[PDB]
Amino acid sequence: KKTSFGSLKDEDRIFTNLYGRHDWRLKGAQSRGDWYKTKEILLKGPDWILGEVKTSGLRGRGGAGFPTGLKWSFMNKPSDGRPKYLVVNADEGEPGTCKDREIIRHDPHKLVEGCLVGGRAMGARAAYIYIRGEFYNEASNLQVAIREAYEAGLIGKNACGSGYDFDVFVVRGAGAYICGEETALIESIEGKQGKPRLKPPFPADVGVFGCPTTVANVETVAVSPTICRRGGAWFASFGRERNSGTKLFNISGHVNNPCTVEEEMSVPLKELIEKHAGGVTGGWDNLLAVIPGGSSTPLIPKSVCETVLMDFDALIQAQTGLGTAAVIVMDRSTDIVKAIARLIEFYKHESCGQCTPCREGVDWMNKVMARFVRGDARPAEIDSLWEISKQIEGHTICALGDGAAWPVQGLIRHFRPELEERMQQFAQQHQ
Amino acid sequence: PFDNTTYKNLQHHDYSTYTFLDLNLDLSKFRMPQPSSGRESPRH
Amino acid sequence: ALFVHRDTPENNPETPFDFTPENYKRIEAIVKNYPEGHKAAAVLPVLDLAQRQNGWLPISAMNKVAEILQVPPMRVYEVATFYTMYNRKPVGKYHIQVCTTTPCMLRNSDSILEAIQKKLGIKVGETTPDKLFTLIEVECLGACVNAPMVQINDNYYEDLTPKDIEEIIDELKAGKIPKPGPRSGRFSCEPAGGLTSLTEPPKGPGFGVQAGL
Amino acid sequence: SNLIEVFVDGQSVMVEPGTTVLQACEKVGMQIPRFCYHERLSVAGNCRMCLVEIEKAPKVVAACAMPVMKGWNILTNSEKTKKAREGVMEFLLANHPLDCPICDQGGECDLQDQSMMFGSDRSRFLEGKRAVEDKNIGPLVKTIMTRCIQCTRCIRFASEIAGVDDLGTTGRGNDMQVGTYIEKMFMSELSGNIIDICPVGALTSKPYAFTARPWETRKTESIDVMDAVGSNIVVSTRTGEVMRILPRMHEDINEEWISDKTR
Ligand SMILES: Cc1cc2nc3c(=O)[nH]c(=O)nc-3n(C[C@H](O)[C@H](O)[C@H](O)COP(=O)(O)O)c2cc1C
Ligand code: SF4
Ligand code: SF4
Ligand code: SF4
Ligand code: FES
Ligand code: FES
Ligand SMILES: [K+]
Repeated sequence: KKTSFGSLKDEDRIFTNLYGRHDWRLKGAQSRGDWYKTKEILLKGPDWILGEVKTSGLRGRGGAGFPTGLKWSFMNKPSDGRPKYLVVNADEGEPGTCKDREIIRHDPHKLVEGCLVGGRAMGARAAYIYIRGEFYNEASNLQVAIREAYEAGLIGKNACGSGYDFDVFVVRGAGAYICGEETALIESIEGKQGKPRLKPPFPADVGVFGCPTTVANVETVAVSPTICRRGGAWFASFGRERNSGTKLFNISGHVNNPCTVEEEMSVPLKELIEKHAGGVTGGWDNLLAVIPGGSSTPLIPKSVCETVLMDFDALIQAQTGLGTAAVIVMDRSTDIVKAIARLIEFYKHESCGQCTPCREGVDWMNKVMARFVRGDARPAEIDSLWEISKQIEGHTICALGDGAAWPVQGLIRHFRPELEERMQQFAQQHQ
Repeated sequence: PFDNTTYKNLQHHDYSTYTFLDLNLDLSKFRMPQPSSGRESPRH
Repeated sequence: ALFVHRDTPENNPETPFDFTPENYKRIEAIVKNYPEGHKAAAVLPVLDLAQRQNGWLPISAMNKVAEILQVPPMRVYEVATFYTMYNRKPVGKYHIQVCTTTPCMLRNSDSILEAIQKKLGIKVGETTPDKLFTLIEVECLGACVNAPMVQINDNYYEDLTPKDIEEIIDELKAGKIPKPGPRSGRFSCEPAGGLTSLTEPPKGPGFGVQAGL
Repeated sequence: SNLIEVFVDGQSVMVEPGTTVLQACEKVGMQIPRFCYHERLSVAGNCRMCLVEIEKAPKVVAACAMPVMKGWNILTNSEKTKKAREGVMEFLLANHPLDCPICDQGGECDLQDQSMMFGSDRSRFLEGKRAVEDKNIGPLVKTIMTRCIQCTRCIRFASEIAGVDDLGTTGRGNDMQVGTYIEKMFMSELSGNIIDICPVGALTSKPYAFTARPWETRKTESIDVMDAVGSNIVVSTRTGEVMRILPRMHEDINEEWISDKTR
């Protein structure tokens, strides 16, 4: 067992064209190991592929972190007449998250091969890659790559000479963050408003077009071929137990070199920021708070960031979450209340409006936060806002409602003196 | 030789309005025949 | 900003719209991507194709999409008003979209927005009198490590300063088309001042491949 | 044989597979509060008024949509269930207009009654309220859309019962609006039934507007003669005058609908 994690070697990185300095097209992809022995992987069978993903300990990289091997095994059942589909979530809408964008445009063939291998394990006839409409150039890059795979016989009829037919369609979104939610993504593909479905049924039983479906994040799908080639045991050698593998991180905000970088799971938060992002603007002592996994995760203050690790279990114990592993850094010159208030404004603009607690509650929370920014409120409203957030959390159809409540809870948990100070200043200036 | 100092993703600077859908038209001849629900639509 | 339609002389059911013969060929490819019996799945791509041909979506374009795909017009109206990339009113030739969500705000997207307004002489949500530019704020565009950034039509312009965006607008006025991507010195999402990873040449086919395959 | 055993507050009940939690409760005489759910429409699950605790489960379930599992104990009166109802009611009323005195639904309003029975007794909403513009959908149904609670019952009735896909939702989030988008009249021979199924005073009878209050009406159960179907009706009268006609449920004839001529 390892005590410490990080310092991932280049030989062990999966996304080796992360920065687009090598040819992203098929020839460059093959020279880097993509599409190698895909036929042999396919001829191993869905159970062997699903075993490798289970052994790798891989968990969903879209934000929720479900164990990928178990989730994909819901599809490993006899057909009943309906087709079966893999839906790749390339909506990438969480603020702070831009990792999936670099996979699609610089390593498109990893994603295409992942669809074939991942789709084979589920017995899917095709993959629908849902990419946010704003990613037009990335969508075109992916479409060029898919045409190359088709022309080379790597997908389509008799993919990789394996006797398995598989198509890969790209469908673009039209501007909605809620379409990253797995059931709302399915609804969007079907030509409706992106409004999430209740569960049950679950997608593996009733999904896109009403057929058995699996929705998977781009990063989850793109690492599957490598896991099969190099083995699950290789992947599980990275990170803590139940926190396996490498991870793409986005470090943005008040850092010297905001960047995307691949790094081992369970790396300390401080080492990640200082080693790869060039440190906090103005020095580590200038740090105020970090949102560790995209806007939906509660912020943690500087004291927590001193020692916390970046994996699913460590961040849960710190009262937050890994999320998409989008690290947003705020230095001490930040107006923390405004920064969080802007995130609630984001959720207010993205709420699909379907269900009452988020249609009405998020808009309500948005109004209170705007007053809290100016201090035009009473301290008794802080506890009220906490209770409103708890009335949204766990009572909505989808997790966007949970995602709007958690950032508010993070602000109140760690920066209540700041909120009260703003109110006290306003009362004097307006006495 | 080997180089690591240049950006090799410049093709998209020449993409245009219909690039994505033109590629989708090209891909149409490689697809497998679609399945059918057995009716023209849910309203039939 | 409203979500009800009032017929005007320039936007009514009799406003001319029809897909060009080439666009009808592209529609067949779109519709063929989906199982038979589920043509409605083509509403989003086809509705966006109408905007690409026309620039925006008059009520007559929305009606034409409903007719082609044999879906009730209301279901096209619901999609047109739900997704924010659809323009139900005309937009300037260059739709400037500035991200102002917290990660871009933390890196001074306000300066970018203020620089644009000062140069173009317009406020957010407005179109220039020449009808060349329209300006709006948008939520996260998925390029947060490259903040602050804007999207003009289909392209991203990244790591902007007030000087960079003003140069981009000057090129657009001149009829040139600026190259997308970071304007700071780097090429994409790599850390500035030197790669901290992927410095070594990547391994070739078969590296680390487990035994048994 | 086929039936499975579930429990409603510890009381065993045998139900068929596929029975929802809400239907299991109604087997023992407990009516779960609802707004979006209507047993003759397709399930929606959007209002969230039906949330109920399942014993030993940390998350409340939407009773109207959740299929009941064998051995579940549905706690319809637990503290968790009551707080869920109070919270949802609080969100429903936050933007609702202070219209009861001028609103024809007053006195027979499911929002009023479930607020009394399941909601808190006061407000902590300190902001301004939403206001929505009204739609004109013909001479029979008056729309005061600021009262709408986005339950989508009208949309589902129009699509499924009347077979008319003219009603929908436009916009997003708090600004989501029920209507036709374009100026358009909802003239169908069953159009008036959306007045009945709208839980609030958002859709009201135009001919009936302002003329009576529910508590003062006398109800005479009777039969329709506008056609030969024989729809069962209720004639509301006050002080010797006929005031309106309402459907009277009859499963084997009109169910709970009537035609606009009958109405
Ligand atoms: C509001 C909202 C937005 C989401 N956006 C994304 C997204 O952009 N990309 C993504 O992979 N998952 C997103 N998710 C999570 C998905 O619903 C789902 O958990 C994920 O796609 C499953 O893939 P995975 O198991 O491989 O992680 C979002 C969820 C919510 C509630
Ligand atoms: S929580 Fe918000 S986004 Fe999710 S279904 Fe409910 S209203 Fe829509
Ligand atoms: S719908 Fe009910 S709660 Fe709303 S104003 Fe009318 S009577 Fe009052
Ligand atoms: S108008 Fe009435 S029935 Fe229709 S969505 Fe609003 S509250 Fe529900
Ligand atoms: S916050 Fe601006 S691109 Fe993400
Ligand atoms: S009655 Fe169940 S969510 Fe509305
Ligand atoms: K009513």
